[PDB]
Amino acid sequence: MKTPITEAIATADNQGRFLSNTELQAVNGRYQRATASLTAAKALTGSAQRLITGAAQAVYNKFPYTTQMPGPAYASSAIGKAKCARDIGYYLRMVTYCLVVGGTGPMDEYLVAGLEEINRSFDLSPSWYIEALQYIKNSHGLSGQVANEANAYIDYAINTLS
Amino acid sequence: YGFSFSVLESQVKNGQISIKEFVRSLGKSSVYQKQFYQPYVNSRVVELAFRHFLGRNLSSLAEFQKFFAILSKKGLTGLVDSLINSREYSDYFNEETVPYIRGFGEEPQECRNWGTQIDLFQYSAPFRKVPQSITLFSDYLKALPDQ
Amino acid sequence: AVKQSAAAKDTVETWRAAAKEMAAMRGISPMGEAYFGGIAQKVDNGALAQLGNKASSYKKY
Amino acid sequence: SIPILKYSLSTQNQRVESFEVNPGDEQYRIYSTDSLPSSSEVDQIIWAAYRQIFSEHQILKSTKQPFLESQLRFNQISIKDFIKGLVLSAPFRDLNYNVNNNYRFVEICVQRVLGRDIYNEREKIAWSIIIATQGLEGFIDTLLNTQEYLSNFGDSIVPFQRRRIIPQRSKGEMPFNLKTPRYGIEFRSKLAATQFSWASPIRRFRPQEQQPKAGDPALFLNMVQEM
Amino acid sequence: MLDAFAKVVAQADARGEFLSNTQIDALSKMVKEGNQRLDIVNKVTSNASAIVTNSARALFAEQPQLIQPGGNAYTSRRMAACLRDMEIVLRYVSYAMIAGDSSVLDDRCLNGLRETYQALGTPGSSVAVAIQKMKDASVALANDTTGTPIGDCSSLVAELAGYFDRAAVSVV
Amino acid sequence: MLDAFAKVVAQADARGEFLSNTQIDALSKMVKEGNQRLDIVNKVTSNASAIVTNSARALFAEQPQLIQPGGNAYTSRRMAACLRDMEIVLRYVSYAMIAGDSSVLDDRCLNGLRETYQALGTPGSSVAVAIQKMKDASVALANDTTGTPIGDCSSLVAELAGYFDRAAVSVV
Amino acid sequence: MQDAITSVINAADVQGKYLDANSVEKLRGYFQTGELRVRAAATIAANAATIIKEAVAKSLLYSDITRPGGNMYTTRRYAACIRDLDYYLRYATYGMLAGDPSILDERVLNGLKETYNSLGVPIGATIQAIQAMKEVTGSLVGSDAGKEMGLYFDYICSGLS
Amino acid sequence: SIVTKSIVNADAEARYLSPGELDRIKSFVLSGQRRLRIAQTLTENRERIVKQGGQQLFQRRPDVVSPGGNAYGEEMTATCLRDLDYYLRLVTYGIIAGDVTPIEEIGLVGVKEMYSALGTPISGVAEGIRCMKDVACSLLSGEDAAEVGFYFDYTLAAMQ
Amino acid sequence: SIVTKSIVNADAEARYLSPGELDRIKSFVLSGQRRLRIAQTLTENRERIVKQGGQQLFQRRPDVVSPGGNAYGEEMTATCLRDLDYYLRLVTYGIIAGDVTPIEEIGLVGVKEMYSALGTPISGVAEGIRCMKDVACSLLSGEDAAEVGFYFDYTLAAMQ
Ligand SMILES: *CC[C@H]1/C(=C/c2[nH]c(/C=C3N=C(/C=C4\NC(=O)C(CC)=C4C)C(C)=C\3CCC(=O)O)c(CCC(=O)O)c2C)NC(=O)[C@@H]1C
Ligand SMILES: *CC[C@H]1/C(=C/c2[nH]c(/C=C3N=C(/C=C4\NC(=O)C(CC)=C4C)C(C)=C\3CCC(=O)O)c(CCC(=O)O)c2C)NC(=O)[C@@H]1C
Ligand SMILES: *CC[C@H]1/C(=C/c2[nH]c(/C=C3N=C(/C=C4\NC(=O)C(CC)=C4C)C(C)=C\3CCC(=O)O)c(CCC(=O)O)c2C)NC(=O)[C@@H]1C
Ligand SMILES: *[C@H](C)[C@H]1/C(=C/c2[nH]c(/C=C3N=C(/C=C4\NC(=O)C(CC)=C4C)C(C)=C\3CCC(=O)O)c(CCC(=O)O)c2C)NC(=O)[C@@H]1C
Ligand SMILES: C=CC1=C(C)[C@@H](Cc2[nH]c(/C=C3N=C(/C=C4\NC(=O)[C@H](C)[C@H]4CC)C(C)=C\3CCC(=O)O)c(CCC(=O)O)c2C)NC1=O
Ligand SMILES: C=CC1=C(C)[C@@H](Cc2[nH]c(/C=C3N=C(/C=C4\NC(=O)[C@H](C)[C@H]4CC)C(C)=C\3CCC(=O)O)c(CCC(=O)O)c2C)NC1=O
Ligand SMILES: CCC1=C(C)/C(=C/C2=NC(=C\c3[nH]c(/C=C4\NC(=O)[C@H](C)[C@H]4CC)c(C)c3CCC(=O)O)/C(CCC(=O)O)=C2C)NC1=O
Ligand SMILES: CCC1=C(C)/C(=C/C2=NC(=C\c3[nH]c(/C=C4\NC(=O)[C@H](C)[C@H]4CC)c(C)c3CCC(=O)O)/C(CCC(=O)O)=C2C)NC1=O
Ligand SMILES: CCC1=C(C)/C(=C/C2=NC(=C\c3[nH]c(/C=C4\NC(=O)[C@H](C)[C@H]4CC)c(C)c3CCC(=O)O)/C(CCC(=O)O)=C2C)NC1=O
Ligand SMILES: CCC1=C(C)/C(=C/C2=NC(=C\c3[nH]c(/C=C4\NC(=O)[C@H](C)[C@H]4CC)c(C)c3CCC(=O)O)/C(CCC(=O)O)=C2C)NC1=O
Repeated sequence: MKTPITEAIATADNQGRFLSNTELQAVNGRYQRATASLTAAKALTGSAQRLITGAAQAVYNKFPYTTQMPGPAYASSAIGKAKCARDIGYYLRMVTYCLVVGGTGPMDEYLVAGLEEINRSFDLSPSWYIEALQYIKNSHGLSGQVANEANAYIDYAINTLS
Repeated sequence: YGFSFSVLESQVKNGQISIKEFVRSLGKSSVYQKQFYQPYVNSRVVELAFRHFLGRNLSSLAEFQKFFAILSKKGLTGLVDSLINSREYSDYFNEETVPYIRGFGEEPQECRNWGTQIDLFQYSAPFRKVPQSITLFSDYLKALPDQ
Repeated sequence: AVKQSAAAKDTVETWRAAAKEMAAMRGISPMGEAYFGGIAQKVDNGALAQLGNKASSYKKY
Repeated sequence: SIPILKYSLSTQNQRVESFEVNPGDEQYRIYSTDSLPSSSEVDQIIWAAYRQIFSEHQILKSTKQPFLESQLRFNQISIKDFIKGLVLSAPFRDLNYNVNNNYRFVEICVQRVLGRDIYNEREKIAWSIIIATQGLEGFIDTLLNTQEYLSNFGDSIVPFQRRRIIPQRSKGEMPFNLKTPRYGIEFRSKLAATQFSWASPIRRFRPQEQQPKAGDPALFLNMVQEM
Repeated sequence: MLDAFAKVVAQADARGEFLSNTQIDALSKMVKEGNQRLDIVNKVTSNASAIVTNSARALFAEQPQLIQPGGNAYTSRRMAACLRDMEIVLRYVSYAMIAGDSSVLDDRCLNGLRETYQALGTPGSSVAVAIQKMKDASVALANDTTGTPIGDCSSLVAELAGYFDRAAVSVV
Repeated sequence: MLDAFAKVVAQADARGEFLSNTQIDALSKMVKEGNQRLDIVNKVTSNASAIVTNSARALFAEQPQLIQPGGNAYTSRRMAACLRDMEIVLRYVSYAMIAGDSSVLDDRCLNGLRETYQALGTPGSSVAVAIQKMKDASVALANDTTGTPIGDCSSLVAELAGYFDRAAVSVV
Repeated sequence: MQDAITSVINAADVQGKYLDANSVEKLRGYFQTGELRVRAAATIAANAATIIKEAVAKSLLYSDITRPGGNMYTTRRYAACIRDLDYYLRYATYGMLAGDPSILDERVLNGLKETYNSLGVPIGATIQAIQAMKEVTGSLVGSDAGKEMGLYFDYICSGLS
Repeated sequence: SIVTKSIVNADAEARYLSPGELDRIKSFVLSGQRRLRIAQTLTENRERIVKQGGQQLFQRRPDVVSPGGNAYGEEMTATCLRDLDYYLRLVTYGIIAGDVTPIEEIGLVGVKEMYSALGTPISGVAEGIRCMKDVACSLLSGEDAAEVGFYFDYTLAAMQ
Repeated sequence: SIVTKSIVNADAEARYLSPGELDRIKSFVLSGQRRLRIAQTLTENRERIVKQGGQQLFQRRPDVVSPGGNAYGEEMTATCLRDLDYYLRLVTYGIIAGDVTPIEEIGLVGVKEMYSALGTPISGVAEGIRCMKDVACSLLSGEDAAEVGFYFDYTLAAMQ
């Protein structure tokens, strides 16, 4: 995963050099912004079941065909609505994994790479998940730079789908 | 084999019954008779009883016929109760001492069942399905056999 | 016996300061995770069973 | 300044010649930029470069290199500069370089780049200090300036597995993507606590008394169907 | 690589005799069936991406632990690799259908596929489940009598079924 | 490559949950010792070539049969290789000290290293004592208090010790 | 049931003579290895279950004696094996301490091959289990101690043959 | 079976069989038509009873199949289901014998010594048989499910 | 202890103690000074020997602490370490008694019945004691580590 630590290590064995002070400052700036990051990942984990079931309902209010179309790709079954709710469980879990390590490493490894090939093979529209993520982005209730860190990894998940 | 007599280890560890009681109930158990009673003959069952509940082989011929007729008429529950209720059990083991095998260097042995008793005090004992002692004590009197 | 009550009679009390912070790793917010290599093995997420207690744990009083 | 460890060669198929004038069917398709391709036929080279240097898996949308693709189409860089951009690509680091050591990564960058097998195990020892001293970007240009790369690929050919099959035959050797996967048995077995903990699902239930024993004629029914 | 005619030529090339006049009648029976062969292949190559995703979806309901967190085909990096892995098997099965003999199936696909699932840790019994999911979709689409004359094609769908359960026993 | 933060995340995603509440407090414990984690590495790279040449001379105060004619580290290509391998091992343990766990140490350096030296003929345990001549040249160099103020930091130098003897048993 | 000292005393007594230089010469040879045998018998007592688990899995775990019809099929029959292999690893430990294999044929070997033929126990698979059990025992106690413990295993295998 | 141990019971007691013993050998052989139907149901449902048996076993005990579990990998998981095919077979014997005597001396006597000596969690294999029981009793009516389930739980009892 | 069972051995045999028995009671009491030092090391290292003992136990057996494991949550994990404090205590008794007789009738006799009846994986608690053994023998010299480790592996043997 690409953290700010593991990219400072990565430029060192690029050249095969030792760890100088052109990489200690990269880890130093990570430790500054990790105190406004783990206060954000704590609050998203604490209100996770409020955010997930509120974001499934924001998709169903905007796209009411998905609750009533027959077929396997839609959440009109009992098992269609469970597969929808664990998908927004997966999108919130990779945001709090990315806030902990301080970079887009976990959602590059687990969400982003290979996403187009499974949304095309299983007929999942990528505008469903932007509406599930736009509900989270202005109703987590955070305030300040703790809000400014959650609105950079939710917005990174949107720009992959957008 | 993970066998268990929890009731008997109960009533003996508390002292509610003797070792002799625990030994007699072991003899009338069904895990015993499936082991040393079903696969054998009443002839061979009598000798295998003596190795277990008396720690010695049969001694004479009349000691066979007294204990074969008992097993002949009352089965396993009549035979083991007739060994545990004898005097020879009580003289060696009364109520507290588990029966041992009265080996060669234990006791003044007798010349008459020398070979057989040394055979009986071996692990190979439970596979001589033919009775070793009732034939040997009877050929002592009859003439030489044909072989 | 009343001078030794409630602290030294509880043998599980001495490790509550550590087994309470050893067990604060990878919390699960919805229902479903601890998938453990791809099986279900879910959660209870209540107030009781997040402490691991059962019906035999309040009935012990 | 520390030359390489002088290893030894072995017996292989690529260091002899074939006597194959007009080669028939198992030719491995020289995609090249001297045949002057059209814009739909530059695209059949870029897929062959992605299939050679990655596997057939990592030709995903995130693993494509859309700025390196455009500089090939403008004839700014060559094929030899395009293969060098693919090993130094950030998808090739986190998928094929973080999950094996330096002695297995040399087995990847000689099977895929040079198109030959490794000679013996000393060559993996003799090459793995180049990655740990001056880096992966110092490892590829000393592997792309070898005479084995220039004398049959040059500056315009996407590489390929040279002489995989014997011309009268039909079996041959194993393809190199099916020879060396993304990770091996030695990286998978050590991580069975954090990662790679899967436990295996149930097989189809075969009863035990239907299995063949020595001297059963059911152990020769696959021989009889190859008659 | 051989076709069906190449295995009769290269067999008697090792014996070294001319091809007999009763062997020409077996090769001429093949070219009478040569155009019923070409719409078994056209039926399965046209519904190719729906044989794959309807068989994966049937697999992941029977064995749900392959896609659950901590499973083998869990993430979006590896769902795509599992979906690719049945596209490659369906590719080489249709290659060995148009050639008549399986000499390209077990050469570029099955040549060591079992030994790289032990190295990757992929359950090889589950890949042989999802191949028999694809066999049941492909022989039902080769019985489709639309846009084609009616006739008996039972001996050629039984050959397409032979290359499906050859690639299933070569991964377990 | 995983640092100390990614090893918590990769164990929780395999199970599939988010981070706990004590869950960062122990990671928030790591960042208030962040300057103390960093300036240890500001010693051990800024005196790094001193640690090589002091230990490499003092190894042949202990085992001078390596520099013997016929010995392993005899020749000038092989003396340049023995200072090479002790420079690499010191480089990776500085990478693990800025990470927080040894995952970059045993994926780059120590994985498959015993089987190199046995195929090379290099004595296995005789390079492990060269690593232990670099630890006491560095953990005494970490306890030196030039420029920095005074606080109890024996917990971090045990981990700096803890990489040097994890690496020592991987070459024996 | 004689150890090395008992056998030395018996042979020196059976001729009615004292313990001369040759009799004490072997006794000194036994006391020199007295330190090795206890540590050999020490680790074998610790890893008794582990050694037997290693031998059966390495010799006869998956062979068709393990499958139905084989000589080891039922759970009573399988459980008799590890009970049976425990004696071989145990009595061999006694011979290793006593330095004399007299206890083996006294308490193990006599009526043994005649018993397995009665039950129909395969003597061939039995010896290979003991051979594999001898192989793992050389792992624990070392080379020379394995040479000592191994010297009584094949004594069982020889007589049991 | 009920016939062989009703004999060896009266055998040991030096007597013949009572009406209590002979009105049940009689009652068992008239029951024999219904027993073969029940065993015939489990005979060619072993594909679904075993494979769904190991279904719930891994969902309830992922440790045994996870890396480090005893049944880890393609190999052990196949043998992981092999034992369930064994115990499902012995239950078919017990149903036809009208007793756990076939299950007793096969797969039950000394079973803890085997599985302890194989490193297998004996509690885990007990969980496997319980998962097979719910699949088996789901294949039969209520009158039969009181029998087919009845032999499984005896195997559950002796296996712990 | 060695004193009490060397007595009850010679007690049953109707005899006194041989030189083989009395030269070892003698040899054991001169060993008593060194035994108390060894037990004194483990006595006030229980904070590290137990807490690092459960360290490797969870890293090697995450199932038992994961949701569904027997030691799941703040509660069971505390008791999860409580048993290790028990068994670490009994090893201190065995070292001073010179035998596993204290460990035998406490924590070993019928231990499989308890842990099977508690739902705890008995193999899991065996893994816990092995993790404590590496921590314990790392605290002592080679001459001592052949003893302190020696009593753990006996507990490992009887616990499976
Ligand atoms: C509420 C969302 C809408 C919706 C969802 C829906 N999704 C699926 C199926 C899948 N989704 C994924 C996606 C991921 N898997 C991952 O591991 C990750 C990274 C952590 C992602 C993003 C995959 C692989 C599938 C297929 C397998 C599966 O989980 O079953 C389905 C089922 C469709 C099918 O054909 O099986 C639904 C219904 N659908 C809606 O209607 C909601 C609007
Ligand atoms: C009278 C000769 C006998 C014979 C020869 C024969 N050999 C081959 C094939 C190969 N030989 C090699 C060996 C080398 N190749 C090299 O480049 C080097 C230098 C390092 C060596 C030592 C190799 C690699 C092959 C296979 C590739 C090739 O075709 O060159 C063959 C060909 C087999 C075929 O059917 O194609 C023959 C016939 N065989 C005999 O019967 C004679 C006794
Ligand atoms: C639903 C499928 C099951 C599954 C599949 C799975 N497979 C892989 C990876 C590979 N498969 C191959 C095999 C081939 N590759 C080829 O190019 C060819 C033709 C020449 C064959 C026969 C190889 C080489 C790989 C490695 C990468 C690749 O090329 O695809 C993976 C990904 C491994 C990873 O961890 O990244 C998956 C997930 N796994 C399952 O769970 C299903 C049972
Ligand atoms: C020196 C104090 C000791 C010693 C060193 C020695 N090493 C080599 C050769 C090699 N060492 C490696 C090791 C690595 N390569 C890596 O990339 C990494 C990081 C992943 C490590 C740890 C390798 C691959 C070689 C062989 C290639 C080479 O020549 O460097 C030698 C030379 C052997 C030769 O014959 O050239 C020497 C002398 N040997 C000693 O005696 C000291 C104990
Ligand atoms: C390149 C494209 C290409 C094709 C798609 C085929 C298409 C095709 N098939 C047939 C001809 C035929 N096609 C079929 C096929 C079928 N009947 C069935 O019931 C099955 C559903 C199905 C195949 C499985 C049969 C049976 C005949 C021959 C008619 C007969 O002999 O009864 C013919 C007529 C040939 C002739 O008149 O001699 C053609 C053009 N050939 C091609 O060259
Ligand atoms: C470029 C890398 C880099 C660093 C190393 C630190 C350097 C540094 N360290 C400290 C601050 C400190 N640094 C140390 C560390 C030590 N003190 C000792 O006596 C030991 C020798 C050593 C640890 C082994 C301690 C203990 C403090 C806190 C001072 C205190 O305890 O009051 C401070 C003051 C503000 C702060 O706490 O961050 C700074 C700038 N910052 C950086 O940007
Ligand atoms: C079939 C009728 C019957 C019963 C009931 C019976 C009981 C019985 N219970 C015993 C012991 C025991 N019983 C207990 C029981 C308990 N401890 C508690 O705190 C609880 C209140 C209780 C469990 C419910 C304990 C701990 C012992 C061991 C006592 C000791 O070692 O001193 C013993 C001593 C021997 C032994 O267990 O082996 C007997 C004989 N015997 C019988 O024949
Ligand atoms: C101390 C000297 C000594 C020995 C060795 C000994 C052996 C002995 N082994 C026996 C059985 C057995 N032994 C085995 C052993 C095996 N099956 C195999 O396939 C393997 C080759 C082998 C394990 C290595 C089996 C399966 C039985 C049970 C036979 C039956 O139930 O018919 C029996 C029958 C009674 C019983 O086990 O309770 C005895 C007496 N007795 C002794 O006094
Ligand atoms: C008819 C009565 C009967 C039984 C039950 C039996 C069991 C038996 N189970 C075995 C192995 C095995 N059994 C398992 C079982 C399991 N792993 C798990 O995680 C689960 C908890 C459990 C299955 C539900 C495993 C993993 C092995 C292989 C162990 C190894 O390879 O070391 C073996 C050795 C290999 C073989 O010969 O098959 C036997 C003999 N034999 C019998 O005659
Ligand atoms: C001195 C010998 C001795 C032992 C060993 C002992 C054990 C013992 N363990 C218990 C519980 C327990 N033990 C565990 C243990 C574990 N969970 C895991 O995952 C691990 C594998 C394992 C520990 C390493 C758990 C979770 C409980 C609580 C079970 C429940 O609440 O249902 C209990 C019931 C509660 C109590 O009174 O403490 C006893 C009596 N008692 C003794 O006298």
